Amino acid sequence: RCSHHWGYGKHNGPEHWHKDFPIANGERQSPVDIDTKAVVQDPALKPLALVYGEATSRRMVNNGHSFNVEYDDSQDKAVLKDGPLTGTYRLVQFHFHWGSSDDQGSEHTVDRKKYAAELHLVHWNTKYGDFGTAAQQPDGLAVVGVFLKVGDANPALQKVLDALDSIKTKGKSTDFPNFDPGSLLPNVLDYWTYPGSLTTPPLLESVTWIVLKEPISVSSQQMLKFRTLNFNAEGEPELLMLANWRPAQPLKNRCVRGFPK
Ligand SMILES: [Zn+2]
Repeated sequence: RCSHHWGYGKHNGPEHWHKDFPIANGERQSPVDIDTKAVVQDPALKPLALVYGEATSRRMVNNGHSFNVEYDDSQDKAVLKDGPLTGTYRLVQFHFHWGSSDDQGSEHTVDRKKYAAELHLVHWNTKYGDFGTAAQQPDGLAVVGVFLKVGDANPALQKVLDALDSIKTKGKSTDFPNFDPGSLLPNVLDYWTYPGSLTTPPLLESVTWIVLKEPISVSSQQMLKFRTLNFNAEGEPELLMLANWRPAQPLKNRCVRGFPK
């Protein structure tokens, strides 16, 4: 399996995380609020390389604090190059973070504005040989973050939202083959990038954040689904996974870059 203690409740909420996970007050935490007014540009930035071509989806798994679509990362099937990055990151999995209401639920916020859910595409630098290892380096992981705003039903975000029923509780897994990750990527790829961390315990500060300025859409009828999901596991006391996002943290002495500007 894989247990789970922390969470998004009154006692286990992101508010207390700092306890078992001290770094939650680290000098590079995520998410953060991108203050467009202060965004900066770095001539050394390039356009996002999203080589999701050969990508091959495996299964979808409810890890008890979200649901995941896992890809085969033993080869460069699909990677992420250039952008603010240097090296090659292998996409290992993607997930989302919704809220208890359409009006909030995103970890990153642009000018304090929040969206329903926020998609997270997780890649790990190959120079470290494996996800685990890479996950402990200042530049081991890189996450491409796409927003989700209430609008029209998403054909793409449905093949996903479908299978959720077959993995409603913690631990369940569905064979979700032949799904294309790019299909959840907008068509415009301007992005914001800063040095952050994972937005969940262990909260390791080894993530490069590429947050795409252009949000993709989702029909409110779809957001209701994300909530159908269960926090507990087949047999525990049914607990709905309504909220599961970390509020924005201090940027500290960091600076969010922008591309093109
Ligand atoms: Zn995440």
